[PDB]
Amino acid sequence: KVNQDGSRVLLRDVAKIELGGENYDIIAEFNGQPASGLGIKLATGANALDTAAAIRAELAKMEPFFPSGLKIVYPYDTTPFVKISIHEVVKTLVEAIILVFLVMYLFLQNFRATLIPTIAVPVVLLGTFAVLAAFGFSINTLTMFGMVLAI
Amino acid sequence: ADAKTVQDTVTQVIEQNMNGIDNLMYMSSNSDSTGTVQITLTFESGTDADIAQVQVQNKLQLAMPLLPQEVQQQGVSVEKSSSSFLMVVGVINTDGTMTQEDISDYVAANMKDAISRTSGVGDVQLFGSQYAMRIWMNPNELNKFQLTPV
Amino acid sequence: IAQVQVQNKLQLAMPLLPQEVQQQGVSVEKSSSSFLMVVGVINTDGTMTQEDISDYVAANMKDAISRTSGVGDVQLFGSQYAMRIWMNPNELNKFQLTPVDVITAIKAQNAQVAAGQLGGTPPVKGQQLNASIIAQTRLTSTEEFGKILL
Amino acid sequence: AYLFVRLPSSFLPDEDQGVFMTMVQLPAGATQERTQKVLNEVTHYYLTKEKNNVESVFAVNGFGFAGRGQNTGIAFVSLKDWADRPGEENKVEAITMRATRAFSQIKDAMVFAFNLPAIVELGTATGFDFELIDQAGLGHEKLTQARNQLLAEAAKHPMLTSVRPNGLEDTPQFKIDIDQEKAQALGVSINDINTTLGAAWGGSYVNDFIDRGRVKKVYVMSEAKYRMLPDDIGDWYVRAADGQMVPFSAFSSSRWEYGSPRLERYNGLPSMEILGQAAPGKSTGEAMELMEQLASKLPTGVGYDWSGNQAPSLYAISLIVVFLCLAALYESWSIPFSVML
Amino acid sequence: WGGSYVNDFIDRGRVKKVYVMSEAKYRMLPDDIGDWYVRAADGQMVPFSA
Amino acid sequence: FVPMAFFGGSTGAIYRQFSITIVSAMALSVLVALILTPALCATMLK
Repeated sequence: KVNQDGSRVLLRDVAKIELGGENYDIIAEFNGQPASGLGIKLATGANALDTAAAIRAELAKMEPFFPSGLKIVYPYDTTPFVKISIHEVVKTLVEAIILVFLVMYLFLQNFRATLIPTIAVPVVLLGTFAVLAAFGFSINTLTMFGMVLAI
Repeated sequence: ADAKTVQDTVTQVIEQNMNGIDNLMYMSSNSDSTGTVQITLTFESGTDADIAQVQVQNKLQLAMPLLPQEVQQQGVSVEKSSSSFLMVVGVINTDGTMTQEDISDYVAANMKDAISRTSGVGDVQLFGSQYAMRIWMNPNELNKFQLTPV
Repeated sequence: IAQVQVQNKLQLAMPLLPQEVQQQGVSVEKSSSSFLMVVGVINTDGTMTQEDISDYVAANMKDAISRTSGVGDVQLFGSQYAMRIWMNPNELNKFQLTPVDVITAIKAQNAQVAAGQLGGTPPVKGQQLNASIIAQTRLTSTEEFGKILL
Repeated sequence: AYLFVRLPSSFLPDEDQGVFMTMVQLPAGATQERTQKVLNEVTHYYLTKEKNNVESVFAVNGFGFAGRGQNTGIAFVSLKDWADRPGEENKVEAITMRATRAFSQIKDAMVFAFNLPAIVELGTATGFDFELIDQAGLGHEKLTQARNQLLAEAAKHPMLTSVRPNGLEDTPQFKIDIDQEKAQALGVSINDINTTLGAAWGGSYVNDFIDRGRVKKVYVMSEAKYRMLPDDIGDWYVRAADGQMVPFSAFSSSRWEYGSPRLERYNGLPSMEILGQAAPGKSTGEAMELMEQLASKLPTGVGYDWSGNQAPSLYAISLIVVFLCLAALYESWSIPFSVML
Repeated sequence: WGGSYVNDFIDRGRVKKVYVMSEAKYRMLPDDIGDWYVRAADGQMVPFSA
Repeated sequence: FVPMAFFGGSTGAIYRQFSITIVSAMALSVLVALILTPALCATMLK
């Protein structure tokens, strides 16, 4: 508005104008240091591991254009557990083979005879994986323990 | 809006207009004094979330026209719950320092708009908020000139 | 999927319907041109008008059934209550007033308004109290609508 | 039998995932500052007395799991790779144990910690999620009352239990009465009165504006130093038909009331969630039953709602496919019993 | 004559409608059209039949 | 295995996968123990 003496009244005079947060309700602090990240949540029926993999895939092209100082950090994450779970289970698989092999040799002196079993279950396991997929099933924690067990 | 208002101004309207959705176990409602409601519908195990969502959110369309205009122009969503995060890409700054708000904005303006679409990301959470033209009024001044927020 | 379609084009029509209609009832269901379970309700002891009942059923049962086990469409033989204000020409005139005033008067003395809160989103360093502010509240009883100052 | 009857049951084992978390819940009315203080202590407990475990933290103020509010506040933890954690104390279990204890001692609010149940959000056994619905037209108050009476009895005589509400604290609220009369007299329009009381104390989404390309919002609220204390209500004056300002207190009025900061509704009906774990001696089923018979004593209008039970039938089905298969190659009604032992 | 959906109101918990119409004895016969008068710029009523 | 395999509620794929995965591995190990094992065992054992 403009008062009688043609004195203009700019908003700049009745309110402090500034570019700021849209909502000051939550503040994130990464190790006592000011920050803010992205807390991803899946969708009913997501592929989780596949998602997170892509989350980093999409958020990968942004790194090339970040501003001075703006760096990324990975708090509360899952990936390492999924990968470690596999590596571990698969490891047990190997160990199970090398062990049954010995227990085989200590009974079937014939180094040649002690090869059938060692070459028996492999073809069997692979078949399982092939059958699981044939049913949509995937390399799940359970579907794996079943392998190790069934072994 | 307060817990009371939203509960029977934005909530109840929806709930009532919420019925006739193939498969459904129950419907819980939370009206936070923060002026934010969040109705949830859990469908029988096995129900295709895709079609389910379509339904539960196309009846809301029959409710929308009866919600406070402030709300209608506000944020209305319908997603697939997961009550649990995973990939939590936290962002900070070292060199050219920038307020814990200067960052929030950036992330929500180059990353969040993306991720919230990337590989079936059920729901992305932005710990903070994107910028906005904030105009903090001052009673006195407004009066010292005979003016109201209006 | 069929329903989804036939009713997501309607969404493209809605914005072009009499506002009275848009705020009215708009639905899209799966026809069945035939009922079955017709749970009729009556009263014996504490008698209640054939309207006193209609309401009750449509306010404890219908809101449910219209959602229960894929119930295509529930029919309420009657109607739920509502704040009815039967105007009177003479009176309105005997005071120089038109329905418009009655309406405007109501849509002014009967509506809930959102009010911030003591301890606003961004407080001033040192604020110890944070209480939400309550504003106007939709009326409840008939008496209240009677005391609407025209 | 004995070693199978006394053997406790559990769905799936909860294990270390190198990532746990703790939530903070200040009292009623707590401010962003008050809560942020608690979060700090929490954040550093891990930052100082747990360096051999914690690799990073991510405290969030105002973002609780129950919901939103200056009362809550979550904190994501991240322990160093399992390797660097030898002792059985460096595992979520232990770490989270002493952790929960520390907070419980040096805090003035509610802070905990919990190992991410690898299982599923739901289904934990030996626990329950009771729901107290308001069938009749009873009011929130009456409903709250019942809840108290329910949790009361439950506690009155716990083969025990462990029950508590979901989160409806119910704090005081500042009620403002706008006398339509005086307003319509002093020459002020109700619309303006509200829109001002609103835009001022609660701000408002005006229009949009382009910022460095992207389109963002435009809010109009007010400095905090003019909306911190109820006394500030006066600082705001409204225009009048007679082209003159008007003290908000001219048509105003105020008084504190008691409202719940969270209104819950189960299935379109006002309800209240009661999270309780099955007795320490009894179990889920036993608990729930001895829980339902309790809620079945509340005033009229107050209702309620909520290995594997399939095993008894699954193995039964096995008690068939077996005897049958043990004949398709072992026909004799003799062999079919041999292996059976 | 046809009433109108004004606003909503809370009734014993549930939220219901608020209608504004008119007694029947003032909308049964066409002759009743007259009984209704509209306001005018010159702050005075006006016979609907005007 | 297959009998109990009739999962339910939320324990669906839970008991399911395990059961079936092993049962599948079964028939497989069986066919192998009727095609591969036999042949291999025959082809060369001593």
